[PDB]
Amino acid sequence: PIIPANLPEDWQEALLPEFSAPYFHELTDFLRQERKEYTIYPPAPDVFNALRYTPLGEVKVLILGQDPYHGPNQAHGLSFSVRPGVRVPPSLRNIYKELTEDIPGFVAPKHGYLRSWAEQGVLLLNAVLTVRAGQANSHQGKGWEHFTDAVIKAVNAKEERVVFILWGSYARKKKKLITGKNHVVIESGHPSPLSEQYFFGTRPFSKTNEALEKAGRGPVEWQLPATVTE
Amino acid sequence: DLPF
Repeated sequence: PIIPANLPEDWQEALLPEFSAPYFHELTDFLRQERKEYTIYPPAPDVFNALRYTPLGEVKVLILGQDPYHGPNQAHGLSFSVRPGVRVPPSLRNIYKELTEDIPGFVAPKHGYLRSWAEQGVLLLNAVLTVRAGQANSHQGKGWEHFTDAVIKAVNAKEERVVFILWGSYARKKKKLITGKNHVVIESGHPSPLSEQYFFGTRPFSKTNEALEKAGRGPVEWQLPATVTE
Repeated sequence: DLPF
């Protein structure tokens, strides 16, 4: 069992079958070698940040991304989010625009750092958890999808309502995993400029809060702090 | 040692 450092216990327990799998041993050897030959994002200590900031027991919302940002300083282990001081990437700018129209009083901050969402139960999961600098999809099919489907399954296995937000054709394929009787799927086009017309006006943030309120699960406070510290 |  190859267990990463500083993971919540409930994740260690739920994901032990993955951490013990032969394919995961192989993935570990591949990434060791990858980090010698290339710059790999995010840095090793950040790869599991989504699970650390949002323990399994605290999951209320799951927002699935594809893989990490692959430019310098961008990815830090959360879907969609970037480190403080980094330019807000296009998809996140569109997310901010939809937030501004969906959530009364929401003001988009200067930064793209979404840690405060993760700290209130929003699991910001990428399907693939590492990438070579500058090459998108470069770690596709190496085991991360198996691993993150196991995360999705463990979340779906909870009895208390979780809202799964599935943006775009790739994330929407996960809908078949969401069989839990209390869960809710919110689905639309991706916020990327390529498909933003199928994202704008879908109000996924108020809809998620309505579902949470109804279940007595506590609506998310979507407003981000105006300035941040790592 | 670990790459994650």
